[PDB]
Amino acid sequence: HDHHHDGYQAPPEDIALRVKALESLLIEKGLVDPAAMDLVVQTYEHKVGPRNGAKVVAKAWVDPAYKARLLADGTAGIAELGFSGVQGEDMVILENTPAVHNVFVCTLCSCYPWPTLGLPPAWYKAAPYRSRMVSDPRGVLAEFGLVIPANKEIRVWDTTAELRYMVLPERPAGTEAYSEEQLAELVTRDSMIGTGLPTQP
Amino acid sequence: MNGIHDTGGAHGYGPVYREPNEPVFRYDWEKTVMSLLPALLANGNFNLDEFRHSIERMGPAHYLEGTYYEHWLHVFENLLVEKGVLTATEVATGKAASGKTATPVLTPAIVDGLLSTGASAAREEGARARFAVGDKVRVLNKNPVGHTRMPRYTRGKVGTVVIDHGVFVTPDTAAHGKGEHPQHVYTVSFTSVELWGQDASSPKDTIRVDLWDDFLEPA
Ligand SMILES: [Co+3]
Repeated sequence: HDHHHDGYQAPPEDIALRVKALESLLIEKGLVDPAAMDLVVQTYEHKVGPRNGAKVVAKAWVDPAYKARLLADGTAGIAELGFSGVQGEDMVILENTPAVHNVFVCTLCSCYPWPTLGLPPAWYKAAPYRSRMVSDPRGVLAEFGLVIPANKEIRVWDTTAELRYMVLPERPAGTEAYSEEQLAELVTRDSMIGTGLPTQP
Repeated sequence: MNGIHDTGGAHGYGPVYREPNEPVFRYDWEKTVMSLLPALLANGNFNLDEFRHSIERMGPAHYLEGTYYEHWLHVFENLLVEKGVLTATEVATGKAASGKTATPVLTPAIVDGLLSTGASAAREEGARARFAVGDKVRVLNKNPVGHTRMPRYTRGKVGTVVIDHGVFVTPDTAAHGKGEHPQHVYTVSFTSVELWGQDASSPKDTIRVDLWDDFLEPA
């Protein structure tokens, strides 16, 4: 049982060569600037990632007025913390409640809120998750060790347009008067996709 | 396009394997491939809709066997040729035909500002909204050979408009040089039963999909 189509299958043995050849071609024609590309890689390797979303969640947990602004205008709300831009131009924040569990997917490709979560993990972009999330959310969630109560509605949001979604997870019990900082440590990338819950203290 | 990429509701893809503590980039080559996208979009070598549609048009098996960034790699090698930015020879040989004839639009000085800004698909004006939140709508049965964002599993299905997001570019036309044709995008809610039938469903679960105005009709 090798990985075949789940996002983690081995690439072709010569892929690095092909990539290097294309890169040189594009530099030689003057289509791309290597120094600029390095800044792009650095941005997504070191500066943009789930910690951003975690601050947004934590702030909404401790600040009701911010939470309301965030839920009314996601893009402006996350911008208050300095997050904005590519693949996050039109954000919609999805609030989990005791009645509703939200989760999102891009069945058609890989659409995901880069400014708050960074680049998507391989599984999010692959056929297993994408195909099954819209038909059997509970079955998929169970594979993540998440069992939603039978009585709790699961809302799956398919990212088919230019809106990007982020889940605002429910605040774990027993975290009274935690600092935003300590709250943010509880917020996993999974809890913001909807495929997990925040850490319980 | 009713291709392999439209995976919603498909069976047989198996368990959702997830790598523990997965790095942003699993191989160095992925860094190169990922960073090429913003660089080439900035040049205006193609738009994001033609990009998606290029990935959609790769062979089904190639699509399934290729890791994610091989999809992008395929687009750069093929879409740039179709757009006449490169020739088939340049891409095969790896060597430019006439030296540095272009100038990179994405330079270090604007990288940060460009990534922080992005390019919204929202537009000031476009077709009026035919639907209001709470309206029952049925997704039209359409099977275009070209780029489309109405997933196959929603076609002919009845749901409820639950959000009107405002006016946006229409990818179906923008991918094919037929203009933006801005119109409203709604989030439509479908019940599990409505999409999958009595047996294959759970009574609580709903699925929300973002659809353009003209994908819809009153139910
Ligand atoms: Co996508």
